[PDB]
Amino acid sequence: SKSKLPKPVQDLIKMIFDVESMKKAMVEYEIDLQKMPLGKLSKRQIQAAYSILSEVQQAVSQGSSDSQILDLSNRFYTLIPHDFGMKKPPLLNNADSVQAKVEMLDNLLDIEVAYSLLRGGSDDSSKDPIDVNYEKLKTDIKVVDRDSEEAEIIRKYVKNTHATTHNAYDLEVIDIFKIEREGECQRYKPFKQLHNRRLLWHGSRTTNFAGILSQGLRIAPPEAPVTGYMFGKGIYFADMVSKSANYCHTSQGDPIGLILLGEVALGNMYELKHASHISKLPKGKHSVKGLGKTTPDPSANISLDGVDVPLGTGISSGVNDTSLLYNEYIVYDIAQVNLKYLLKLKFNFKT
Ligand SMILES: C[C@]1(c2nc3cccc(C(N)=O)c3[nH]2)CCCN1
Repeated sequence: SKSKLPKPVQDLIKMIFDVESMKKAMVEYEIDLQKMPLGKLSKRQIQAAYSILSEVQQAVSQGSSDSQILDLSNRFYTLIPHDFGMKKPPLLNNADSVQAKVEMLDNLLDIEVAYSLLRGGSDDSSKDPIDVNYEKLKTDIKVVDRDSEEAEIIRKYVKNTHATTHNAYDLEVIDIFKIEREGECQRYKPFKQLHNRRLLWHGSRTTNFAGILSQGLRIAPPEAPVTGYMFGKGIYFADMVSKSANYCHTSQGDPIGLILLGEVALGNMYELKHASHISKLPKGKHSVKGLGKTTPDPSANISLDGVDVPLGTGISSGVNDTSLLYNEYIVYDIAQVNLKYLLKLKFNFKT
């Protein structure tokens, strides 16, 4: 049998479960596909390299010698085979060297989630593989009509929050999906009535969406170093579409990406101007608002199904000495997010 699902839904299911895209991401990460193939990828190996990556960071900012650093850098490449042939692996002597590797392991974990959904389960050639894979996501995906309503808010949000400093590409909304993860509304119940509930952006590689749609937006594991992130381990969001879009890691050789819209219950925000590698929020706070120089016009804030949408054009926030050009929002409890929409975007590069 053939799939009765709409074509935009089918193309989304093909895109996210692409085994060759998963392999392509792993080569970009310099991983030896002979010693660490796609099917031989494991959660406990990634957890183990995270612990050694925490040990590298523990020594980089503790002013350790380049010889004490080397031993720890080499130990990381032992647990995660990198394809460098018979050459010594690049040394991980700086802070950005480590964050890149902590980000690689976050993306490797969700590739394992995607592949394990696919490789697990049952084999039946009479069923359409697109219909099979869609069911694995345990999510209801519906196409949002362009002549609606909610599609005009979403399109306004995209058109109005593209920053001038992200002018190397333009965006085109290909398809707008309304998404409903099974059990999410119920997980959201303690936060459904909270104050400061906002419709915010979240960008990610297309290789993480089988795990995002199946498991929801998650926080990094305990093995991951908190210093490997600006505001520690939480779920990050932007009010500027282009800030999140930059996280799609789309290029000229891959201009199609996916971005999420989620209802985030922020409540009592712990405003910050500079990096803070927090483990937990201060008493009484529910989120971190990283204050940026530019912010969407607060007078232009709209309401979509009781949630505030910050779709105004960017203006000066009035924030003094801040490390951020634009805002970011971090929640440290997965239950504080309700994924509403999923967009397919075409990145039109000017570069
Ligand atoms: C740097 C980091 C991040 N900062 C963000 C700020 C706004 C939006 C996003 C997003 N993904 O849409 C961000 N992601 C920390 C967690 C992994 N990536």
